[PDB]
Amino acid sequence: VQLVESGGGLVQAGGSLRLSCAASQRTFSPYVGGWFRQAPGKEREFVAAISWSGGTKLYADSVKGRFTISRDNAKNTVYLQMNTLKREDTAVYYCAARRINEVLTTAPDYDFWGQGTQVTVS
Amino acid sequence: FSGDGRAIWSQLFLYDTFPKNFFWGIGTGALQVEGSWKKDGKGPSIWDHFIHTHLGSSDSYIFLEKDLSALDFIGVSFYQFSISWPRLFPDGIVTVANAKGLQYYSTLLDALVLRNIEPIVTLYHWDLPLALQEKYGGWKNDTIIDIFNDYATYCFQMFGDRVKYWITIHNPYLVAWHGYGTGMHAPGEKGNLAAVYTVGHNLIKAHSKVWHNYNTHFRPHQKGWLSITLGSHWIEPQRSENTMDIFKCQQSMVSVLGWFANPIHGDGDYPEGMRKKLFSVLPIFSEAEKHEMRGTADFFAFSFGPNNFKPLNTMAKMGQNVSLNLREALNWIKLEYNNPRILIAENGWFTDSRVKTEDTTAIYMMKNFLSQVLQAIRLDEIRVFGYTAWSLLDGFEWQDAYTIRRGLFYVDFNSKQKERKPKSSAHYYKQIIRENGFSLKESTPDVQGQFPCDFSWGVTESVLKPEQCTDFVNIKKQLEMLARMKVTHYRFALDWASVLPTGQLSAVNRQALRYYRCVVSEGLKLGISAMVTLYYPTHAHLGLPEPLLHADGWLNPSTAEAFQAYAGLCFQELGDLVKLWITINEPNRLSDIYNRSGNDTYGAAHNLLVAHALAWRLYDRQFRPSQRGAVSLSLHADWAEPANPYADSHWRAAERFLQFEIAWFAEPLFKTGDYPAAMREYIASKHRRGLSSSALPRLTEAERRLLKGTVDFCALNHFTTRFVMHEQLAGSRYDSDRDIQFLQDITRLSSPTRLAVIPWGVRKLLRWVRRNYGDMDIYITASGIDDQALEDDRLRKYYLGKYLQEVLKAYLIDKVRIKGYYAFKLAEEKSKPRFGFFTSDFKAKSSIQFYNKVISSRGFP
Ligand SMILES: *[C@@H]1O[C@H](CO)[C@@H](O[C@@H]2O[C@H](CO)[C@@H](O)[C@H](O)[C@H]2NC(C)=O)[C@H](O)[C@H]1NC(C)=O
Ligand SMILES: *[C@@H]1O[C@H](CO)[C@@H](O)[C@H](O)[C@H]1NC(C)=O
Ligand SMILES: OC[C@H]1O[C@@H](O)[C@H](O)[C@@H](O)[C@@H]1O
Ligand SMILES: OC[C@H]1O[C@@H](O)[C@H](O)[C@@H](O)[C@@H]1O
Repeated sequence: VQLVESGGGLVQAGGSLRLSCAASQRTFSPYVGGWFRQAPGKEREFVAAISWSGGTKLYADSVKGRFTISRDNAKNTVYLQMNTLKREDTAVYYCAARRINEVLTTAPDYDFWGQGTQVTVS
Repeated sequence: FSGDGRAIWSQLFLYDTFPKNFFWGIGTGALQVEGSWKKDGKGPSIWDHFIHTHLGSSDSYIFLEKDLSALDFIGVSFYQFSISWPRLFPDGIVTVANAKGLQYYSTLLDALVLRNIEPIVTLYHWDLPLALQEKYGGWKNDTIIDIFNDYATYCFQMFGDRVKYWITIHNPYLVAWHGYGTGMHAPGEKGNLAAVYTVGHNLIKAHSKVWHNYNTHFRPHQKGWLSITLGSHWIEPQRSENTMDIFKCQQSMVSVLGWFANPIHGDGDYPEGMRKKLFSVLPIFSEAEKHEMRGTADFFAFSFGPNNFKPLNTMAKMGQNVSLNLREALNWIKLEYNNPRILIAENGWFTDSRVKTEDTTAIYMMKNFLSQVLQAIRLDEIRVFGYTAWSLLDGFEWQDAYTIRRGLFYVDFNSKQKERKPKSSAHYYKQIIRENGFSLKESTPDVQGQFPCDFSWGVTESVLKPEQCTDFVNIKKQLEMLARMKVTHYRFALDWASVLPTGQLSAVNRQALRYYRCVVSEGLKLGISAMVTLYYPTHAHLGLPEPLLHADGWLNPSTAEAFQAYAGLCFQELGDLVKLWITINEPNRLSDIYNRSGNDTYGAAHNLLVAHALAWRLYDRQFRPSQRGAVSLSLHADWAEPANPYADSHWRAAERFLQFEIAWFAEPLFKTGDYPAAMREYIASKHRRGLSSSALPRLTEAERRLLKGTVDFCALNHFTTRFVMHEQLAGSRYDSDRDIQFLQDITRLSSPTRLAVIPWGVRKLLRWVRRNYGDMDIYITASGIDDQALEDDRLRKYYLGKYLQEVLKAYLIDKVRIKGYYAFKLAEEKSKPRFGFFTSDFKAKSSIQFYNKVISSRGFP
């Protein structure tokens, strides 16, 4: 599976962005959609993940209440709505996918990764 | 289609074996058997909370190897079990899986595959994670639909490599109805009408979502099948064929099974009647949803057991009568849902918890269910392809807890080891699987060969009432019937009271003797010899001359002296022509006349024994030298087998039945001159322990000398084989002293009056007779079967062919000195059971030509 982000970019503090990850699979199967983020020289940080049919959603505590993860299986897309952005949210955001339908929070649990997209809060 | 099932409320069944590749299995549910409700990170379920607030397990979670051994003993092709959702996902949502729970189910699946046992896995057998009930309201909240699909997806991914049969929900009707209607099941709401039907709706949508998930993402590479287990009762009209009552039976079935099956197996909507009556609270399927609900099951999985019958508030009966007729329920499914493939996903009954391993009643429940399934397959062409016995082992039975047992394996819940001990039903079901149906063990192939050239081929009649010899019109019609048969011998009985109205020889009715002499002499003109029965008592006709009857009958020893005088008169008047004599027909089944006490039965029988011996010794001294015939008596001699062949007390009861039936008279007359030891010891012991007041009177050395050795041959009336069980009965009658109850075996062919057709029984009898009494000549003086048919009597034809094969096997193979076979009986009377070769209007039945063919061939060469 290949994962492709979009929706990143430059936003003013307190503003909002919607990231999306479109998956392409040569053998379309279920997967957990995840979002991670990384500042330069820092370790990769869990943001949000969503189970296949959307019954389970997890969020990092720094992000609870501001970010909302969702999904549209018909379009093979996972979405991250980011509201009330803070300067501390500035980072490269990576979408990720995990085959087993178990919503985990650490990077080694995710088998597939996108190229990353820059989010900048000035 | 909807409504078609209403039609169900409006030969010879020779099948023992299920179709080739029929799928035999057994089932458990996780809550019932696992134990370890909080071990290894398992989260609580609504049942854990419900048990702890409203109300030592099987411990399958820690004793997995003991359950696998039980499965090996049974020999099933599949094992049905459920995954405990909170054992895998303690909070229901698919956050981190409990690793020890995953390992348990994974180890189980590996062990089944290595043993060639197919898993059938149920995702939900009522154990909803408590966290989902408290946070959302459980199945009341339609967020459950995606939460349940997430759980199923994980299960398809972790286990579906190894699992080809999936059940989403076990019996959703009870989840909604007892969970929220009656309050008998977790979570214990009662009277909540809106929740009952909202819960039902989310169960159906959850099932459908999971089916489409499996169908699109997993079936292509895992190639399995998924269904849902729907349970129901059966029901019959409160008045025998009342159309309004039938209409209400349909409504009762629609309200339990139709509620979930119409959306899933039918047109994809709720049944019409329900939509109207409940338009209030029944949620609505959109037109798109209807097309997505129907066809979401790869086969019809059907549950038919005690959870749909007990307690009484489980179903709306509409005033009608509940019924355990599984065959009719299967036909209703076939009609309503258009002949689907059917798995019986649960079937069984229950016993009280005090029944440990000897569960006779479970065997007979299973016999009945399995016979109904076989009928549905063979006669109704219902596509049943497999059968789940329920359950593997005793466990926690919901609101009934541990007061009932449903396992094929007994578990002592007060022992640490919880060893699984096979019950009778486990042994029985094990043999069902080995033979793919009902046991043929006692059946052998047809043999080829012939009876001796001088074998006596006979037909039997009972008492002939007296009326040139052609004067008597009764005789003409007897001759016309015998002339249509190829018998060499004719057995009939005289009427003692007709011959000797006062009992005294000075008042002989010589017209009666002339009639009987005409029967014999006219028979001889046809080439047919007579076997004449002197005394043929029946419950309706005791047959004593009135002055003997009023002098206390067979309780008066003088009655035996009068019988000796009667016998001598018959020897004198008929014995130049008659060379075969039966003194008394079935004196050992005339314990229904002196039924007052055991002492009465034993006393009368003693006088009958003396009667026979006096007549025999008179014949032997005075008539044999000039007449050179032979004299015996006919013993009622049905065979007996244990009802439960896995209970040692039933093997003992079978041998005790033969003691009280046959040896009672055969031991004194044939062998020792005294009653059988087993019978006297058994009665004494029951008397010694204060339970019977009966005594079997001691026989003087003189009376033993009178009785011993007084038969020229062994004559046996054999009709059937009884199935017997031991039971300490109350009272001091004959039937109480012998401690025996009878069961009917539905899996065997039987007659309108319930006589079982058990052909190998006659071979077992003939061995038992020679084993205990030596190599005497044996005559079967009566053998037959009632048959409702009037011309094409196929049951009699079947009976004749199979019993005669076993007689010839006794002769050719076992070397029994069998010298004759008399078929019972020549003609039937108008309002009696139809045993006759001829109807009451003297019309010939089709079995005559079959019997003539056997006689002509002297068997089956
Ligand atoms: C249907 O159900 C009722 C039971 O409620 C049956 O009626 C009973 O019949 C038995 C004899 O078989 C009587 O001893 C009871 O007194 C009857 N009860 C009542 C309330 O009448 C009825 O026979 C059943 N079977 C049918 C209709 O075929
Ligand atoms: C279902 O669950 C959520 C709880 O977060 C709630 O918002 C919703 O109203 C619930 N619906 C019910 C209980 O019918
Ligand atoms: O009918 C003739 C018979 O009459 C009986 O009353 C006598 O006892 C017999 O001895 C005799 O043979
Ligand atoms: O019953 C057969 C024969 O028995 C004899 O003892 C009688 O006295 C004969 O007259 C008779 O023919």
